[PDB]
Amino acid sequence: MSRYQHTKGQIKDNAIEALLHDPLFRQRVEKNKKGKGSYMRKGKHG
Amino acid sequence: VTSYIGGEGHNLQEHSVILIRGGRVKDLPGVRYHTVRGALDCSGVKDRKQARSKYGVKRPKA
Amino acid sequence: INPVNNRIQDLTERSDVLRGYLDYDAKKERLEEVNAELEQPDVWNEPERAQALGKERSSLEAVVDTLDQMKQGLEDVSGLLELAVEADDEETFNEAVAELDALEEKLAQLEFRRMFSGEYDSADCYLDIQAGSGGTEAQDWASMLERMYLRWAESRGFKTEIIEESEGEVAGIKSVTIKISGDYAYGWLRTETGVHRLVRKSPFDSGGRRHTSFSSAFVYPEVDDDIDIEINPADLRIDVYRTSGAGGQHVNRTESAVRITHIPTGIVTQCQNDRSQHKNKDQAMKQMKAKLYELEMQKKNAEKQAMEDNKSDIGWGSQIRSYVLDDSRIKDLRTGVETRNTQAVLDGSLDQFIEASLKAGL
RNA sequence: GCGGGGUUGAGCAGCCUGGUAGCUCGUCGGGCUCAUAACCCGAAGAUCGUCGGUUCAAAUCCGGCCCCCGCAACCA
RNA sequence: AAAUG
RNA sequence: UACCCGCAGAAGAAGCACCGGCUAACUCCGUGCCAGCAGCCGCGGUAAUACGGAGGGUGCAAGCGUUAAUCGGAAUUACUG
Ligand SMILES: [Mg+2]
Ligand SMILES: [Mg+2]
Ligand SMILES: [Mg+2]
Ligand SMILES: [Mg+2]
Ligand SMILES: [Mg+2]
Ligand SMILES: [Mg+2]
Ligand SMILES: [Mg+2]
Ligand SMILES: [Mg+2]
Ligand SMILES: [Mg+2]
Ligand SMILES: [Mg+2]
Repeated sequence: MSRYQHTKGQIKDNAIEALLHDPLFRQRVEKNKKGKGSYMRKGKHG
Repeated sequence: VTSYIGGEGHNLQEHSVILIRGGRVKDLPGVRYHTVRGALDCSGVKDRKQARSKYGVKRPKA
Repeated sequence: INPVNNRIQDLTERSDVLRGYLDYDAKKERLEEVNAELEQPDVWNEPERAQALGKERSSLEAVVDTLDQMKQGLEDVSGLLELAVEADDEETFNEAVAELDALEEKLAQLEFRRMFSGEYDSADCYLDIQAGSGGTEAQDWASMLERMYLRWAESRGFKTEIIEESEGEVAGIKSVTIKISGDYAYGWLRTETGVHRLVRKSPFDSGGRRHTSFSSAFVYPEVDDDIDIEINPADLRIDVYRTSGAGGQHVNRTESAVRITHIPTGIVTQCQNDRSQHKNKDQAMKQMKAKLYELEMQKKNAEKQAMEDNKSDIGWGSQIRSYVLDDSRIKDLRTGVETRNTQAVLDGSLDQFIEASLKAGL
């Protein structure tokens, strides 16, 4: 178990909130397999 | 410097003498070096059966 | 007797659950060793140790004993259930029922103790919900969470109150603070503090991609705002002396300036604004008072900061639940309970998660 | 010590010789838009700091108390 | 006339 | 000592890396943007030949991989060019 090194510096008011506005809890959006962000130049096995 | 630690799980902590080898991790901003698993305080990976030499793991004798 | 039977069936399960959470065998072992130690006469020579040991033991004993009772009472009830059914003796049946009730109550008491051990666990709380980094989707998620919480509270019996709410410009809410009044409201909700992770196909995305948005809940108890007690004359040291420069014979002679000092803290306040010594003192006194308040606030801040830092050290572990609505599975990450009725959960069926969490002590 | 103030959530009016709660923003409900902003329509919202007094009647007049803002707090 | 995603 | 002769008995003697493309070698299970991998490009968000294990295979072999270092490929300082 290693410590996550957050980008908030010195947390003052609330830790969880701070974390939430951090890269660790950034939004993740998946790449489309079909649809908009869907075009693949080369396959996984291409 | 800052050094990556490959393999699943490690025993490292502060004041833990280790060997670094060079090799950058692409996704990490600023990491240019790997630790050597199985040199000095750094342990070999637990329960690895393939590429063991890369993770400092001895041949499981049977 | 069908309901009674059902209850009986439940109670054993409940007991088992309690045991699991407690780690009962370990506790028993501890009690044993401690008991042995107590029995040894050399322990009571060291007084501090002995009392501590005694304190440790008793609770353990209570925990074990109660558990034991639970095992037995149920069995007894079962035995008497047969009598109630086939032999058709009424009084006996009644007695059995009474026993069960008593036993149940006892069980509840132990479980209550386990759950609501903290100091502020009885008090009312402020649920604070804050949306994550996503944008609209995150806001929506936050809103949903808030709704769920509200549903839960109402179900429980608690009085909800939307203190503050920042709305999302498109949809959902950016942030919201909710006062949740009722007995053991904080103790019931404190576990929900943490980051909540939604996974679903975004309706606000034009691509319609799967999004993984986060949002924080943060439950804190309504602490009573303790009054700022005035300092004592004994704690202060008061110099009086001549002022800098000024103009005249009178000024040269008189000691209008006033330097008040705290003996505990080593803070000082001077004043020589006024001609009147008394006025200066009053001003100086006021200043001193202000300073003390500021010091108290600083102290409060510092302590809080430490706590915050500690919390941060958990990092990715602040993520307590995972609401996957694509594959339709809710999972609590710390306890490990799962449910496929996601919608139901959303609507406000958190008891299953919450109770477990409470039992765990996490 | 001498003045000025506290009025919908914000900033301002009225108090000017007691009895009429107005302006701009904001809030809420509709619309327009793929949606949001802007824009359009329609609503709501005030024990007038507090406590007493004078009155038929008080935001308004008088006093007390709490808070703010100026000023003045000197000749050695 | 017409800002943004 | 090299070297030669005799003795016994398969006897005392095989690992290391790799298998998405570049690049020779593919499947099942576990995990589910995590854990991890990675030279580049990238893989992993529940059917992963890319992670980890297994079976099968490929390449080297008393070595085999990794790191460092130099030239090469780089006609990418071009005298040849
Ligand atoms: Mg104003
Ligand atoms: Mg008038
Ligand atoms: Mg009136
Ligand atoms: Mg609009
Ligand atoms: Mg490869
Ligand atoms: Mg090939
Ligand atoms: Mg590999
Ligand atoms: Mg698979
Ligand atoms: Mg592999
Ligand atoms: Mg060259």
